[PDB]
Amino acid sequence: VRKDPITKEWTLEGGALVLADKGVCLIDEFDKMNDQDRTSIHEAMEQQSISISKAGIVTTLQARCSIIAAANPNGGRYNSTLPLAQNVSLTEPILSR
Amino acid sequence: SDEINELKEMVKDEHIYDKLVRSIAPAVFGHEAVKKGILLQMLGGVHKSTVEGIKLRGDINICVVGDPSTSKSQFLKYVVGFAPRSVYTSGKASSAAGLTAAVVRDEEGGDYTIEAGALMLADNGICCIDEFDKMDISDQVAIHEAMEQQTISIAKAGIHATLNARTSILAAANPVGGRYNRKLSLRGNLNMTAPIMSRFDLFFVILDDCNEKIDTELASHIVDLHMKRDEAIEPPFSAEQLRRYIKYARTFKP
Amino acid sequence: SKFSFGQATPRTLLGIIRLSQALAKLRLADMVDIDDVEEALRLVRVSKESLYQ
Amino acid sequence: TGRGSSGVGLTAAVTTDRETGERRLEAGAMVLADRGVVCIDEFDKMTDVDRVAIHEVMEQQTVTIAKAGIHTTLNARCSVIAAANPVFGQYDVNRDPHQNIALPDSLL
Amino acid sequence: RFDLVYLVLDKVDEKNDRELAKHLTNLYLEVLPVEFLTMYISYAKEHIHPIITEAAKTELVRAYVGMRKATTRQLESMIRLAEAHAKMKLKNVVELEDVQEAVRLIRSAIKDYATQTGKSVIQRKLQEDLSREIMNVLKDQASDSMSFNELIKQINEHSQDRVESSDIQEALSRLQQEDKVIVLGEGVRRSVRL
Amino acid sequence: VEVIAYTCDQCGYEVFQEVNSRTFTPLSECTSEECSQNQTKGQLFMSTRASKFSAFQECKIQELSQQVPVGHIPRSLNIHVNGT
Amino acid sequence: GNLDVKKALLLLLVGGVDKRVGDGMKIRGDINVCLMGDPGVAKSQLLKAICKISPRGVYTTGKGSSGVGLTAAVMKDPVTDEMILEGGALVLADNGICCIDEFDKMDESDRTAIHEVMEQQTISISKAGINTTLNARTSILAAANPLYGRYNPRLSPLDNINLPAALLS
Repeated sequence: VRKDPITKEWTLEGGALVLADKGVCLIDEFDKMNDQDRTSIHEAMEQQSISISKAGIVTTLQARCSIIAAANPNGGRYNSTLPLAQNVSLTEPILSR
Repeated sequence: SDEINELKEMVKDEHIYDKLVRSIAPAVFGHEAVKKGILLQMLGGVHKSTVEGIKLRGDINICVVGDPSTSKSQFLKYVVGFAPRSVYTSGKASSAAGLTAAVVRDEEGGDYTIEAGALMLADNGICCIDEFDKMDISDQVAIHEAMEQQTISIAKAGIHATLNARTSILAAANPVGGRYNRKLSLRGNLNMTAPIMSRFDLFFVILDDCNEKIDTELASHIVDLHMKRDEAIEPPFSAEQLRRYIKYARTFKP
Repeated sequence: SKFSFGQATPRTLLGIIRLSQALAKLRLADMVDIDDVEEALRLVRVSKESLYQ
Repeated sequence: TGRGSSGVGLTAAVTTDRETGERRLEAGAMVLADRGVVCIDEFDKMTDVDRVAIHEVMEQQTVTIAKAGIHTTLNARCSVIAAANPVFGQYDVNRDPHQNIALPDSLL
Repeated sequence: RFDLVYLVLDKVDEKNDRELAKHLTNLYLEVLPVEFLTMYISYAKEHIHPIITEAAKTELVRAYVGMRKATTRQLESMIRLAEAHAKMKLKNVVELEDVQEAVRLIRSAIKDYATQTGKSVIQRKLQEDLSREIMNVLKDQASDSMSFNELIKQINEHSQDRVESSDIQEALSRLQQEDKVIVLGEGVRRSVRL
Repeated sequence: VEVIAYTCDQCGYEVFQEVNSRTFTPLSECTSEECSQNQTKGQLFMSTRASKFSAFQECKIQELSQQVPVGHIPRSLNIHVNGT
Repeated sequence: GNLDVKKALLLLLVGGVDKRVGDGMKIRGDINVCLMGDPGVAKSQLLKAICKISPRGVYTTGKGSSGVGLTAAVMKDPVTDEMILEGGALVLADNGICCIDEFDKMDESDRTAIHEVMEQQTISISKAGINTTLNARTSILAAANPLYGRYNPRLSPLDNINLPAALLS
């Protein structure tokens, strides 16, 4: 929600996803900013066609977007004989989409 | 002119590989290994690549580790007045802007505007930046993205942006104790993570010694430097006639 | 580091000269002497160690 | 209802120009509280900026403000009624009975 | 980035603190110019730019070769105040004996360091024995499992030469970099295998 | 201002007027008795030293905050000064 | 009770010129006493009642004239001459009593503000408007409130005052 100029109103300005109907994002391992936005992309597939109502209007746009990603294990590819929950830092449900 | 003819004589020499490496900077003595590297960084290589897809690497990036307050600072002082429009930052300001490309807040009727930072202005420039240990962990993936392909991307609170800032980094970080271990490997004294090492070339680590002969000659080497006038050392090339020489060197495609 | 503060600065020494002539100003009988400054150190000892109870 | 925007005891200099040339210090919430009672909730679920306001109106019957205008001491006879909740569930007995909410003791 | 430091001293010092009282005993009852020295320096900074001869450099190398018995940071600045003292006391030319007061001040500069950052005496022992306490339990334990209650009750009391928690947390971040271990909270860990 | 004096530098007849409210207007130059009524009229302008000027200062009042009722906030009022 | 502390203040209500120095040796004058402790006898009206009868001694608190608006600054005014130099307390209460309370309030500006008057003669406005500096000659009477509950006397002191360098020297 980009704010208004002087005689204007609190309007709605999209970002990445509502442009990209059939495209690409990237989430590899922004470790600090992982807990910030991962609660906004795993509800783009589960609750598919997601939009929101912060401090404005309660609407819902449509976005049948596609996600690819290029994640990166902490060090080498076989950091363990132990399984994938030991290898990546992600948890199960966002991985399960 | 004769200066355009001066290149045609100077291109027909034979030892000018060794003439160049001896004529880099008077602020250091010895260590021809590090001197061979910084020359190749100063020139450019090739960047043209495969059709319809990937642009490959444009250049080579070489860092040097070593103990501080030593000959490491001299090359850094040398290049920033010698290279075309090359800039210098310390990178401690890692949270506001600069190294980390970070959008400014709304001012005078516009939010989401682009920012400065001594990274996207190394166009025909060899930016230099030191002390990798003392920053945070967030930039360490950010410049890691800035290394492989020559663009960076940002979509922070505003539309996406793709700026193609082709670059040539050059670094000088610090060891874990100031003194370099010998029996061990550099895997412990690098004080970084693993994949940015393999994303890089080799560092040509500077070693030191408390030897009773090398000190006196370096003392005599340094005292003629801060003479008011003792310009007895003869570099075979000038600052400018080396500068136009590499400007003749860049325009091929071997 | 149990109770007390200070390590005897001259900034405390010059201050004890300051309040003495102050109390010599209010009770001026032109008697700037040992007894006048004996009123002064009388106050610094009771201001200090107010925590020892 | 204890929603703690700045305005719980102040004015915030809202004048609305009062027909081109009149500026008025519009009464937020103390002209109703006078010789009456109030009640507010969720003390620990608040920011800092209300807590500095409840400091003043308890030590002193009046607020006095000069935001972009006039210093004015207007009087107020108020009496709050509080409601908060402890933090860590049922931890009151196994720890100190004090500090159990650990909001500043300026109010306690 | 600075050249030479100094610390001021303090003690009980009964002969001197009594003397310092005598200074403040005075200055209450009842050439040192205010402009003449000021115009004396502001002329004397930019008009005569003095020289340097061989008479200094011979003694100069004689100092450092015994000093080696920093590297060059100390060498660059040691001539500058040697130049300026020659520029101050004799407003013409170089001096050859201005360097004994140069080595007078910097010898007092290194008096402040007789006694981790620029030191490695604790760092020639801390990395050694911490490289020992890994290899023993990893030859006892078939797994790489090392929990937090074991490591407090293993390495805090084998030796009393190391601090309790001020340097054991930073002890493991370098082992995080040196292909040994990983962090999983204030509990269970995961170690190196073969 | 309480009195006025315009001079036209031809006749020297200083036209006087009463001072009204805070906004007023000067008059013309062909209104006098000597410098008027011909083919040449002296062009008027003002004068400082021949114009007596008074004192003026503005202040605002509030209420004692003890005789105010339990309700509304007190309000201001405008006051002026004249004389000395 | 407390005849000791009521005696410690009357000496400071007269002050006096420290020494007519003549030469450029501006010596310190006007010592400052601070208090601490948490009685229930409403410590505020103990000290501030002295201030409202002592000469030129202006009252202050934590809110309002904070350590940035303790000196003078430039602000908004009515339609008449704007950008005047509106003051706080110390540009008007020169050579008097600066009776402060609530020392844990607005300390990001206050901790600068207390040093700059304990330092002699640098009450200034180092803004983008001007770089002019005015005088500083006023005594300070402070009352710091403790941490939660009582100050534990068996515990260490300076657990509740946050300025070591302002105090012990």
